[PDB]
Amino acid sequence: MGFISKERERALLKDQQPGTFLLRFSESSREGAITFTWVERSQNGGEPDFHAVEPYTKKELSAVTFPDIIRNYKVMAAENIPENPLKYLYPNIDKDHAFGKYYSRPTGYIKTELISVSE
Amino acid sequence: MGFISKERERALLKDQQPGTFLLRFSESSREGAITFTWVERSQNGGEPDFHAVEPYTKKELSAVTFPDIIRNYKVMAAENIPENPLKYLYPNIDKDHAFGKYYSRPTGYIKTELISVSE
Repeated sequence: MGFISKERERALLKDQQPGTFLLRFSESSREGAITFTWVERSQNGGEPDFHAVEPYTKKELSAVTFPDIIRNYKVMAAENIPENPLKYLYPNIDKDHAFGKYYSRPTGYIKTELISVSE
Repeated sequence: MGFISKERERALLKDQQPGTFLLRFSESSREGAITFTWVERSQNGGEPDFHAVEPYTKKELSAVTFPDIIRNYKVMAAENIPENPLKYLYPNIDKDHAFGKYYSRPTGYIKTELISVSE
């Protein structure tokens, strides 16, 4: 969607599964930086404070593609299994369908790949 | 340690805590690419198959610094807390000492990092 105001975004995420997420451009870049936004359940019986991510410039994207960021988003803790709070894109589309086709790929060194993680 | 043969490496890692690691430069790139090597306990009452990682070249290091790879190395699973097999550098030196001093740093956007991860 790229361009949308951080007002009519919230008011378009009072949709669905605590786990829908926009694609936005950031307005506060000078390098032009893409981002996403997603939504939870807060227990108060309503909308979340919602959630967005520090926007991904070329720097990061040089080193790993946008899709692949998403696939493997975490969020973490000290000693808790890590979440993946990304299920459905805009209306209802399973992550691993929209961006399926863009994923890269799927005595002996051990295989690493990069990963963006919060907290 | 840079330069060493993958013979007198193993035979100098029958030192210590299942959790020591050198630094090595890789012999098998042309691009020049550093790597690390570390050791476990296999339960058989001896040395591990040991472990070393796919070599980290410029590309990767462009994006996030080598030290910072170290700090936050993972290894993961489906639904298991993620480990940190790097504790002691060569003879006995706590990770968070050797490479302390190079670490970078320690409605409202949420802070992301990059991180290197296996499995």
